[PDB]
Amino acid sequence: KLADLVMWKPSFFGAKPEMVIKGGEVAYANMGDPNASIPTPEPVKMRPMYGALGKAGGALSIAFVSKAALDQRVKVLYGLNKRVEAVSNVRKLTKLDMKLNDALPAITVDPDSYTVTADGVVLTCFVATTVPLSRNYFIF
Amino acid sequence: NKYGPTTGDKIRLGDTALFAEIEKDFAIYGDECTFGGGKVIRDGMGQSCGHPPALSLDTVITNAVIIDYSGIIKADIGIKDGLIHSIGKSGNPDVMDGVFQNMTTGVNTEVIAGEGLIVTAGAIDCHVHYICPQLVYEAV
Amino acid sequence: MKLSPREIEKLGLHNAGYLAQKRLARGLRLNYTEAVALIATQIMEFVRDGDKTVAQLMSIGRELLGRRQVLPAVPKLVESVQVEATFPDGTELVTIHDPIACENGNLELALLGSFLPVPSLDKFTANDEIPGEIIVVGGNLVLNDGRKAVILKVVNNGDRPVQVGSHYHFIELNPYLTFDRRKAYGMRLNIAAGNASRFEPGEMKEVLLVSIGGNKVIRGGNAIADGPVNASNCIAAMQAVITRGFGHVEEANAAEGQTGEDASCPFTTVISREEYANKYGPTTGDKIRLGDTALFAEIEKDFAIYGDECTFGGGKVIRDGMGQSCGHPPALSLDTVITNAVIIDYSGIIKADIGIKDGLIHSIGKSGNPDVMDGVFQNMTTGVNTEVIAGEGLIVTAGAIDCHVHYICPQLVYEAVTSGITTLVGGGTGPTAGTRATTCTPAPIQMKLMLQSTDDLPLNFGFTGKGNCAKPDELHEIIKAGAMGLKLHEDWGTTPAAIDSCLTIAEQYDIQVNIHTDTLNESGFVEHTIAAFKGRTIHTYHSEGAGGGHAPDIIKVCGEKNVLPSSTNPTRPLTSNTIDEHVDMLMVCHHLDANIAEDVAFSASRIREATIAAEDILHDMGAISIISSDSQAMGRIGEVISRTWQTADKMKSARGPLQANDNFRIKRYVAKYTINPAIANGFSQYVGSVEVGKLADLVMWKPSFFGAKPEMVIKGGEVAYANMGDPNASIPTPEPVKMRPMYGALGKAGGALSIAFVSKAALDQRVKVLYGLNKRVEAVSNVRKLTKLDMKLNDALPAITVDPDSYTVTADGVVLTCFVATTVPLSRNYFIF
Amino acid sequence: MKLSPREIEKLGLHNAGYLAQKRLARGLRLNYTEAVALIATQIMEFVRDGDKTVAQLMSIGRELLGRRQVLPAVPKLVESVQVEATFPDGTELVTIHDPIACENGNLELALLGSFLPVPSLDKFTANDEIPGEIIVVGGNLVLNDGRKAVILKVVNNGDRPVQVGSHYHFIELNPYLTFDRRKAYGMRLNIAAGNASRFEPGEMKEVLLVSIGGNKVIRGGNAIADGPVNASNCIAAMQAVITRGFGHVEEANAAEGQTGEDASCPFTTVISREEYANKYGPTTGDKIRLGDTALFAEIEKDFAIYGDECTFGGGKVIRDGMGQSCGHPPALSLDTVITNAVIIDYSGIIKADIGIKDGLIHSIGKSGNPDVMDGVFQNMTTGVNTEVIAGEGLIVTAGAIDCHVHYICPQLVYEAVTSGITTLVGGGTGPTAGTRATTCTPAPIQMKLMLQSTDDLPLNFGFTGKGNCAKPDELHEIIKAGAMGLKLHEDWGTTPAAIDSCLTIAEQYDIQVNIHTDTLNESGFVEHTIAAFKGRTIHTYHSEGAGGGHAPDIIKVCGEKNVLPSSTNPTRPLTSNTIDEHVDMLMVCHHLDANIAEDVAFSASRIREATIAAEDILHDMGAISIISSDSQAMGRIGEVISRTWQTADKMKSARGPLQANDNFRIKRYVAKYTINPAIANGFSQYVGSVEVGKLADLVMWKPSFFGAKPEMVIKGGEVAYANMGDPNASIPTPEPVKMRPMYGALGKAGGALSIAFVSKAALDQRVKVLYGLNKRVEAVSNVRKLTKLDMKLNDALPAITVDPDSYTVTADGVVLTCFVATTVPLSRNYFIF
Ligand code: NI
Ligand code: NI
Ligand code: NI
Ligand code: NI
Repeated sequence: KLADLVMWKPSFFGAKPEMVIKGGEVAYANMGDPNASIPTPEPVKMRPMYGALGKAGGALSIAFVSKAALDQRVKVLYGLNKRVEAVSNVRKLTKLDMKLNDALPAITVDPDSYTVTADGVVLTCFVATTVPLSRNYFIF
Repeated sequence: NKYGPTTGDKIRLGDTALFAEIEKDFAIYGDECTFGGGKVIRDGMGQSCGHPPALSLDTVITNAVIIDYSGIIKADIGIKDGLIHSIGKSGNPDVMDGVFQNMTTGVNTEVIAGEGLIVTAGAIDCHVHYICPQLVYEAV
Repeated sequence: MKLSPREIEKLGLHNAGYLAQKRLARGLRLNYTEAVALIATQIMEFVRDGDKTVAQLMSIGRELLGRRQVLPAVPKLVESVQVEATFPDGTELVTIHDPIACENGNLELALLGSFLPVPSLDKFTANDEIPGEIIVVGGNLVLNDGRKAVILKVVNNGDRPVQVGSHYHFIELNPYLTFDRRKAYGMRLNIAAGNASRFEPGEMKEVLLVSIGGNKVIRGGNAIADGPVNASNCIAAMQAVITRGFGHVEEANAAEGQTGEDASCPFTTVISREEYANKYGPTTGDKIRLGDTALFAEIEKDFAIYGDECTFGGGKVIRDGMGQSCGHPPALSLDTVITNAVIIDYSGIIKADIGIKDGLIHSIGKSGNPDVMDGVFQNMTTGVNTEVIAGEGLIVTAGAIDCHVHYICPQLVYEAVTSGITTLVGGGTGPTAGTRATTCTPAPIQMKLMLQSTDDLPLNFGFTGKGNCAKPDELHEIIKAGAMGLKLHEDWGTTPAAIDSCLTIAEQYDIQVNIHTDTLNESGFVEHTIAAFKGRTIHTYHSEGAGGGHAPDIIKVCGEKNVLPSSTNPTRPLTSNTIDEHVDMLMVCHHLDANIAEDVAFSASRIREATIAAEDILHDMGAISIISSDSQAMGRIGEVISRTWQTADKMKSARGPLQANDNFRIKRYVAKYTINPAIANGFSQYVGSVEVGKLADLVMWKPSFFGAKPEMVIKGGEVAYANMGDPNASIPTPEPVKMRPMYGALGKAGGALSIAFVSKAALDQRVKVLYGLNKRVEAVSNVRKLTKLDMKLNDALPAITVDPDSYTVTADGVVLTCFVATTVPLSRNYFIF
Repeated sequence: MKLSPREIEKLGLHNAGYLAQKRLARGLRLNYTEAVALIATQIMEFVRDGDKTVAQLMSIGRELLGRRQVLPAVPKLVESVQVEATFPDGTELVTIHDPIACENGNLELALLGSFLPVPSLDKFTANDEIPGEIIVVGGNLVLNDGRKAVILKVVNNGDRPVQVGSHYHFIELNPYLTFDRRKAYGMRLNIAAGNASRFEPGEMKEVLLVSIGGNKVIRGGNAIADGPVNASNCIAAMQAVITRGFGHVEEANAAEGQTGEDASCPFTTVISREEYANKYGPTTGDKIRLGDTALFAEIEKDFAIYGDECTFGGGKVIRDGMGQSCGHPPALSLDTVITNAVIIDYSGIIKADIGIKDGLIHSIGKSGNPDVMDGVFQNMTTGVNTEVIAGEGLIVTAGAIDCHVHYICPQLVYEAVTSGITTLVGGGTGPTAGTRATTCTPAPIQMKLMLQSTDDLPLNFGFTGKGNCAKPDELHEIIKAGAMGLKLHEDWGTTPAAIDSCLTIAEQYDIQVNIHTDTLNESGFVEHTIAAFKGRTIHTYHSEGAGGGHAPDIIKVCGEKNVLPSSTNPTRPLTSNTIDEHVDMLMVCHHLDANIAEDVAFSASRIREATIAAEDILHDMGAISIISSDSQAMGRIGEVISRTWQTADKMKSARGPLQANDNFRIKRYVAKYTINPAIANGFSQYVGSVEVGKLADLVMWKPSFFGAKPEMVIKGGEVAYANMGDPNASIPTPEPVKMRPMYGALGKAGGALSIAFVSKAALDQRVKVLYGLNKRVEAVSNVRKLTKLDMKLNDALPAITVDPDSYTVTADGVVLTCFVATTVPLSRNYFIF
């Protein structure tokens, strides 16, 4: 498969990644002072990298079209430098084809209370007052 | 601390309460691929010299914790032609046991240091409204 | 001279007439091609003379060549000869219909102007006792069953002739036809699809009318009845007939019924069965002789619903609102439809319309307009934007696939498409010593170059690198460059080490390994090479071995489950000149001396009647799966097809039937140059058979010429190459007719219509982008898990032994012996040299 | 007729046979080409007849034309005639070996079917008493000197024949050969490079074995001995011989020594010297006749190490692990190797392998595999990915460079590459009055167009603008547009003012000025034009003047140190029809009247036996440096080469030797159409000689045909054009063989292989990008500091005078007179018209 790959610090996992590899080449990443003696001095922010300049973005990625469009070579017609591929194998999917998420409860919903029942069990959940991956990470 | 966690170790995801346990490690203790002055990935040592040039990895990501739907593991990741070429123990078959012919770090191989980091697939957002190009930068 | 192109061509046409003249003066009975050149030539000279008129030459042309002067097939092959020439009053077209109109012709007049002595009759051989003949089942067919019907009186009250086509909406006729318009509503003539009833002025006719089918929606004509047929639209149509003055007299008494399937119902129309075959080509149960061989294809299935055939022409079925649909969504109109085709293909011999869309085969079945015809599915619509290729009477097969090609010269290529080949797989870089010996494009640089070189040519191409190596290093590189397969050849060394190293690579890259084994047994005998395979898929070239390999027993490979075996074509089949030809050919290619003991020993160990005899059989057995050329390196590019059928004709005649027709054999063989070369090389999803979803690489044949010269080659949906006559002429059929590139072969079109095949690794790097290729590029795949059992209809696995002294071949205990045929079909009847 | 391409070609082949038939009936002795057409033609007719077999025609073909019916060269030129035709049993190949197998042939049978009266013998001229003959030095050569050796008993204990090639690693043989495997280690057969020893089953042979060379690393075969030869790998090889059952009996007593350079040492193998030349082409000391001229090239130097020649073929040297290397870094494999070439080039007549890489000449020397052969440098490796062009027996020269081209029609171009020309320099825009008179592409627009036009053609091109101007304004513009040189022509005015203004521009832009002076002396006599040069470099076209310039003394320019002078080719050399032809040609081009006093006066002042006689000499003197065509504007594109050698042949015969061979003359002349046109136009770093670093624009010749018709034209590393026979045939040699474009001439390839030359100023602006050119574009340079002394081997500077009345030319005090030759070589023997 494409080496579309994201590097994370565990201390920052799920909030802000270090580096985004697109098709095997670094496309976007944390980067500090361009004039500095190393890459880590302030201000460090997410910036596009060599994978995002000139013709590179196209060489590293896929535009997805229908098979019919590809049969006509819309990649050629449209003058695209990005690789074009067709989507497929979508008309025979069921919920059971979703990796680790194939559950199929009997669901009822009360038209007045809006209460949801799944497999006989009334679903109720508390209202969390906070979430992780937020106050520790963001300047706004 | 040097090479990232190994089989049995657990890793807190960000500041959540989630722990990921290393399920499997491909490392053979003592031959980890680490790059730097005096380090392992040098000519004729960890960097192979004399294998067929066409099979050198374009890039190796070293000592990655991979979190993926298919497993949470510790592995080197080799990239070739924009694709994921292999996942396992990489390095130099002339000097190290357990290096298969699809995981050679060679002269012409770039190094992305994964030690201590998590790698996951790039995320795929399948409910996008192309309202402005800046959504895109915010996404990547 | 200021010669225009037409003048130059006719000079060639003349030279052919004169050659045919010389042959006739020798008392040779002329073939088809000779008869044509001769007659067109004389017609042009008579025109030069200025004495004779068009009408004269039309008669004179029939009295030049007589039955005595021609071969037995000719009177059925030569339906007529056409040419155009400059008469005193400018260019005029002369058609000579049925030129063999007599027994003796007129020799003097057939030679007149040639200054060749006129031979006497007794110099000619005595007459012997029909290629592509249709054997019709006896009987009739009721058209248009199961439909509401009516017979109505119709009068032409106009002063000029009116003629109505089989599918025209009858209510929509010329307002000067008087009849019961209300009864005519929703009806059309119940006559054969594509003909007409003519009304001279004042004429009265009693016409059988039958209801339209499908959705029953009327469109076009005069817009009298626009809409779906129902009581509410009838009322509106009658209003418009009154308002607009369309001729109408109520026929209260008209006979009404329907088209019942019984005898003597006055509403039905039957078509004589022989006549049906002649109009629309054969249907279920009829049989067709392949060319002038002894082979007969029986139509196994027909999609037609009798009476609604898709025939295009003046008055015919494919017209706005009738068979051509009007109102369906425009995106689903077929780009092209091939009407009334006999399809011969490994998967079945059938009768069907073929729909092309986006360069692909979109559908196979009953095509037309769902508004007016029953049985038309949504993927078979003939629409406004649909081109028609008329296959009635013709056979359609997939484009042949030649998978043993040496790229020695560009002309091999034109010779290939012109014979019916649309894919080439092999190696080479031009007329070098390496390419003349091996199918190898050795350098990455040369891969780039050959892909760039062939980029405008309307054929799919695959190039193979040099597989001969005891290390994988450079093999990696040639595949990354774009090779889609590797060739192991003895001339570069085919040793067990090279064989292993090469196949280990093939396992990595999913490409096919083709091999020409070590003839010298320098390194091992055949056993040792088979061991070196190690159970891995490998394509063995010319498995019989005349073309190369372990002496004398390479043929043993046709019994290894992991071997896919092919033959090259020159040893096909064993005929009387075969052995003599091949020994010398071997001597010439190997620079050997007839007078040196061991040179003659090597040669006799290579070229073997016993093994070539065995090849005819294993070919018929389905033990050798593919036939290929070896173009210009022991084999012949334009004869992959003819040699396949020649082999099949000889076995029919020598052996038992294979399963009252020749279907099983026909299918078994067609698969040898269509589907099996594509499976073995790994691109069978794209080409190799007439099946939905694949490229529309399709070849149109006249049954009389089938397996010798095709009419037309369609590359990815568009005609690429075809028979074409005088470009100045009023029609395309006048002489000289020859195979010419068409619009699919010019400018950018060849690239738009075809595929270049590479390895997945090369496509991973986008060599299509790197090489600046305009041809579509795709990867070969699914080749490292093939066994002989994956070869369609050619999956036999005999236990083979070969006697090291007598060279006798034994398969499953049976000693293989076959006769030396003295002649073959698909030759003397067809070729000028 | 449904003619396939092969049918159309054979019709042409026939027409050639019949023409040759007509000539024979007149009692003309046939040349090579006639003999071939005639015989192939009859063979095809005999096949049409259906009476005769392949084996018959093989004998019959030898008895058609006899020594009496052919010219003196023919029995050596016609080694054989091949054709394929449709016998009753399909297409078969007929080879006629040594067709002149007798004295009288069989006239009746050579004409049979032609209805031509059969001439009697006495109608034919009487026999006269060998083109490209190799004159061998007397003697033998010891192969493989200085190497460890052993003689061993070898037995074939297998039941099938085993044959071993000269370079196969002996320990790696078929396990059914029994011998002392431990002694065989590191050894190979000591026989001529490329042959073999054959073991029938049960046979015992006593084989001479010699040690491998270079690094002594074994690869391939069975992998018995994988590795460098040393005591440690020997032990492992013996282990594997035991384990794997490879036949082994110790021969404790075997004779051991080495290959000493003395007489009667039983370990050495000698090759007869005449036989060496025949296998591998000539070596140091041998001599080669150029075509049918009187010229002899002696091999000055050979890089071969006798015994290790690179020969490719079954059993031959170029195979995996033997001569083909296995394990070197893949990037340094040669793309192509030309094996065993005689190179004739200004810089030396030598014997060498030629290595091609990236379209460039990479190396010249001894090529092969450093693991098994001595003397192979790192830039000469034949690898897995290396294509082979076999030059053994052949001559290689640089592509000719024609620097006086008028682009009148595209066909000039094909005629040029087919004769051995790969670069064209001139001007024009097609068949207009301006281009028919001058080598001028006048408008910037037309520059763009001609560069775009010629973009796919596999030749390097340079275009020149109109230099005729008394102001620089528009000259700036044409050079900026892409002109790489300017032409001053009298037809546009070549006045001293125009000459000055044009050369001042040339000094600015570093481009060459070509001039055709003022014939009319309208403005000045030659003195005045020379003064206008002002010591600046200028190329004078057809310096003799028949083709144009100051009457009667333009030739004086061959004595000016700043003049680079060329001749055009039609006046080369002075022969009996020369003067008559040229006067009329002049009359025709100038629209003059034979009956008007001054028209005939101008003409006699232009065309001059005295000056043309002087041109033969100054040409031989090295006083005129270049020979060019003047294609279709007084000169002949396909004859730049032949006319150069024709001139050299006539001078050999008329004058003294130039420095026991013709090397000095040969080199002097070859430089006239190779290196000197590239120096004068400013692109000699890219083309013009067979030297490392330049494009691999290389022409392969048969010595028998050298300077008449080449075999093959390699453009930038890839075959572009070559002799090719029947595209349908089993080999590339059957008739009709004709010069055809190859894969380097199709699609995008011509562009990838060639250069378009422009001015530096045009490249500064990237006209390659602006014009959308796929051909590589480069700038010409180093042209404003040239003098006659920069012309390789043609730097002579005579003091010249010309008598204004007698036209007599004097050079350095010597009156120049030369005879009118009645005939020339490289003509009657070669051409069909
Ligand atoms: Ni072969
Ligand atoms: Ni072959
Ligand atoms: Ni001139
Ligand atoms: Ni000129």
